[PDB]
Amino acid sequence: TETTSFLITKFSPDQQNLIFQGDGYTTKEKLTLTKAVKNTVGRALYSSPIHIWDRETGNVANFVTSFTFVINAPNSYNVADGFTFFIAPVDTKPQTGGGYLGVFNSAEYDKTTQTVAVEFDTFYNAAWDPSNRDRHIGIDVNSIKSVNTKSWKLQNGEEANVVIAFNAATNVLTVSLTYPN
Amino acid sequence: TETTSFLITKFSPDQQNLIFQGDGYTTKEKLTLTKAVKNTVGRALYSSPIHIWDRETGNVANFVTSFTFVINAPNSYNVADGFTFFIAPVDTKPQTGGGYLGVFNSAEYDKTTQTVAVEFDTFYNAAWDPSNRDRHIGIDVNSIKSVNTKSWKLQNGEEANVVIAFNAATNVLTVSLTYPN
Amino acid sequence: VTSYTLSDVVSLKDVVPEWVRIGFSATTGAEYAAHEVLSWSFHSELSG
Amino acid sequence: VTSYTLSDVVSLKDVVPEWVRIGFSATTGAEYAAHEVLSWSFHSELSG
Ligand SMILES: CO[C@H]1O[C@H](CO)[C@@H](O)[C@H](O)[C@H]1O
Ligand SMILES: CO[C@H]1O[C@H](CO)[C@@H](O)[C@H](O)[C@H]1O
Ligand SMILES: [Ca+2]
Ligand SMILES: [Ca+2]
Ligand SMILES: [Mn+2]
Ligand SMILES: [Mn+2]
Repeated sequence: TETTSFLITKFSPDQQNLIFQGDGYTTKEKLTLTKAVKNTVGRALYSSPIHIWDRETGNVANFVTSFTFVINAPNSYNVADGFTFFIAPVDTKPQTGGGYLGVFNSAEYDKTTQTVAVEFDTFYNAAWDPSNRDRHIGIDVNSIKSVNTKSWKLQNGEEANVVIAFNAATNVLTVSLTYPN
Repeated sequence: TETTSFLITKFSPDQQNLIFQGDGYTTKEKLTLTKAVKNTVGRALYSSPIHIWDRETGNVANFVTSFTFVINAPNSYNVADGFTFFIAPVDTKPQTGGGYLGVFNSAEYDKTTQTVAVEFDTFYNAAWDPSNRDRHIGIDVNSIKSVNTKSWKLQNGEEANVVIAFNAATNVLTVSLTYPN
Repeated sequence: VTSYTLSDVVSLKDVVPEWVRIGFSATTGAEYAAHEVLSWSFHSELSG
Repeated sequence: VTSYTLSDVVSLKDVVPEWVRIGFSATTGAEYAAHEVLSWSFHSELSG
């Protein structure tokens, strides 16, 4: 049996158990991935590698993560690109930026990427996003083009509470985002 | 609030959430610090830095750790040197070997070591160990000369259950060791 | 209180390595916004 | 069952840095022995 847990209700200016990439940093008790500037990327990863499945027994881990994030845009019409929670190889660097959200490099299935991500997409990219043009939550597997999505109405500046859980018995990944109002 | 937790009941051959130093490595579901060889050292650290205290608030963490260790000597009378659980700076590296247990460099108090350790000492070093020559459990603070010790009877090849706890309200560090019989 | 849920089947073992790192990412392009995280908890259990 | 207990007051705040790594260490000299760990759990909580 192997378990890994951690909880951070308020970030410190020197959060040494986190790895920062791009514009990522902590300040004012919060974790800032990007400020309101153009063409940029920021990432933050938990320091310790996680044992998600066992080669010997073929067992896969159950896991649950919960977090509160905020998106602050200059207005409600021009918002981009989004935010993700992701699972990737141990030594990973930022991938393509913009609509690729820093975790993928194409809309076609690339098995070498070895990345699963839950996206909170705020900008409609014609080449691959849902034709309805709505902002949306999506589950991504080795591709920026989600295997499934759900229209999501962004509440600018509001705290969104997220729970992402994985059930190893059924291989089901569940995502839920809740706004207090 | 910041918590860190983990549990490992079976060690894997490539335990990526651990950092190995000296001859430490994993084999047969266990973590081997050293083999029954002469003049050697082995250390293993949890990869993630732990936030033990905060200068801003002045708060100190409560913590508890449990582990089962085994000491297998060819002869129950020709044993050395010992084993420790320690807390040290993030960039900690192996120190002096032999009776210094790879964590300290002197019997004299050295503030720059910045290391607290609980030792399970199996060899009598006349220069600093209890004069009764008994093998012993000791609490070491920036020195190989224990601040307090307790006589302990080693049971060659037997599993020992250890619980080390620190109470931040009283600054009390408690150690308990138990053998199946 | 406004909630949104989404679920799907993902065979983790066929997609990611045995050992991984978890984290967050956010980007901007021609259009932008600030992306912040206020709290984070995680728990995983691998039996056997 | 054979149990041994030991305790003392240690002001961690004055000895170790705010951030630390924890672990095990073992050595041999003229005399020796294999040192092995079969299981390990840890939990820390810093109020804030
Ligand atoms: C107009 O397109 C550009 O800006 C958008 C929004 O920022 C990004 O999604 C995209 O990758 C980038 O090429
Ligand atoms: C004979 O002395 C040597 O062996 C003993 C026991 O292995 C160690 O304690 C000591 O540091 C080393 O110098
Ligand atoms: Ca998009
Ligand atoms: Ca000794
Ligand atoms: Mn999308
Ligand atoms: Mn001693």
